[PDB]
Amino acid sequence: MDKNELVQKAKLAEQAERYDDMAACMKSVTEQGAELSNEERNLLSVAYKNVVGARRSSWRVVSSIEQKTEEKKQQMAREYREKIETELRDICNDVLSLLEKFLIPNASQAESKVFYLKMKGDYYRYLAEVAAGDDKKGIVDQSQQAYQEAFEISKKEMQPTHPIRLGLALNFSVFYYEILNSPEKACSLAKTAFDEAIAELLSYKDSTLIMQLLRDNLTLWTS
Amino acid sequence: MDKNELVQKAKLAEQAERYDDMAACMKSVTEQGAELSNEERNLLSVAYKNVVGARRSSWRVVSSIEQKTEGAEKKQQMAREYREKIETELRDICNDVLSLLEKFLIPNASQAESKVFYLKMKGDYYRYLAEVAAGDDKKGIVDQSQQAYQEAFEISKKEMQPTHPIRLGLALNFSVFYYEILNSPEKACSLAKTAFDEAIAELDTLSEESYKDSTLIMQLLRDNLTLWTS
Amino acid sequence: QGXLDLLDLAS
Amino acid sequence: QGXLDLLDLAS
Repeated sequence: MDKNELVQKAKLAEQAERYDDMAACMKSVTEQGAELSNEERNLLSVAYKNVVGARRSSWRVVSSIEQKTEEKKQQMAREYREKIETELRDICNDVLSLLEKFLIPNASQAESKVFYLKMKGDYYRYLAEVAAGDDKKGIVDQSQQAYQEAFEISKKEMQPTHPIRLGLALNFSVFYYEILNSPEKACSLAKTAFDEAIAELLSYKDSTLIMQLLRDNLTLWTS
Repeated sequence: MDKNELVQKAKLAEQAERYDDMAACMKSVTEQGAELSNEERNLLSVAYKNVVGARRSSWRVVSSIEQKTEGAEKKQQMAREYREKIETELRDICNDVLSLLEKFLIPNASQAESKVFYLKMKGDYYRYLAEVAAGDDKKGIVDQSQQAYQEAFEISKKEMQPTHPIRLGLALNFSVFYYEILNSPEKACSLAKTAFDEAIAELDTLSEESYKDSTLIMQLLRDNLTLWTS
Repeated sequence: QGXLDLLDLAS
Repeated sequence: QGXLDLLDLAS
């Protein structure tokens, strides 16, 4: 099976909503070792965000249940949570490894470097959500440093209305809010990202949607 | 694990939207060989409906794509192959469910309402196989769906009130089987209409327990009638 | 469970 | 693909 057919199979999986197949297709595209196109980079990202998104959402349900029980029901919920966590960990480590071996080193443009550093940020951030252990501090710091370098390249190299730059601001601010527990820094990062895009006002739809999500977070975190 | 634990596990998997785990737990409960409680029968049914519903929905996307593509042989070869991989999972699921019903659910069923529920389900799962099988096998599959539905239909008409949500749900699915699988649109209409009218005529036979369910399925029957009639 | 789901309702 | 899916937006 060649790159072209793996890519077409991935787009079939996507439309069938079969996100596990889609991810294995894009992973083996990435393991061929050549720099991904935009469309190629997008498909991989969409695939894994659905795969890891489902475990995240199940993790939250089963950990809430485990927190709100006062039996042997508790031990069951705890052991189901742990099983979900280990699937979640294996998926994150798969993605981080593609990132460290082939996506980040091959990225020849700034836009691409920022996309993939953001993504490394996100996937350490998901590990951080379920790694309250003594390994949490080192995970959180891996997340922060990928985002931080993304942030500095995007600020030098991209306009305030670029969707990749706007998206990075959105998720970095979420990271400050939920992982570092620094609401002030979360809010001021999101606020300036929003005001700088507004000032620069583009060739649109995806930018203005992330602007809305920035401001919704600002509205939530301020009450 | 122990029956009560398996069940508790199934309800957690349900809340986590992990339906294959939910199906594997209810499958083991059923293999213990004791008659399922109403709650257990509902869990097993919700679990497999979601597991098989995902494949059916994917099958329809990929079949549709494999048709719309004037070849483009390669691309069509590849959609055809993917369609086949999906059918194989869909088939294996229906066969697991059908084997549970044959071996444990239908023989143990000690009340009419139960027996009607499981024969309806047997009709449903052979119907799902029929959607995806042809043309040599297709006739024998459609026949098995029909006879499970017909046997369920005669029991419920003899033993259950016309407003019972089970009797009504069976009339909904069997009328759809006539419409979609046997391409008989007059038999579908008159099965759906007769079950609607008989429920209207015996309203007093509703109870606080389920009247909400009865009336919702009646509205679905009448929706199909208006779709099929135009 | 609902209507739609207990009874695996078609359409 | 749309902004929420391409960029894997959190909430």
